[PDB]
Amino acid sequence: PFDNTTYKNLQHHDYSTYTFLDLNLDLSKFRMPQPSSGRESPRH
Amino acid sequence: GWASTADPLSNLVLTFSTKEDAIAFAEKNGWSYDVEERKVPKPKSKSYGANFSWNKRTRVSTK
Repeated sequence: PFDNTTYKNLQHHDYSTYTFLDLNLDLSKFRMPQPSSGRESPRH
Repeated sequence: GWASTADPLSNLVLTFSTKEDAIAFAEKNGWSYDVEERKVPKPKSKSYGANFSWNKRTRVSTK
């Protein structure tokens, strides 16, 4: 049923302070390996 | 307590365009002289992008 009268963006009422960081932690398993610059730090 | 002196040539400073004019003036007046060569700065290599290198140690920690 098509409905143009309600607001469907209601999930942000239930977001906590750590929602972004837990989402990033869950996303960390899907990521590709990062490239390396060949050194630990520019001060190394 | 003032600064007294007995040297008349203390405030003598002479200006010459080149080294050879100064050498000729010193030899003409009979003054024993020493001469030191001119020190110019060596040309450096400056690059603004080197502050944001990818793998070199020349990255700046802050800007």
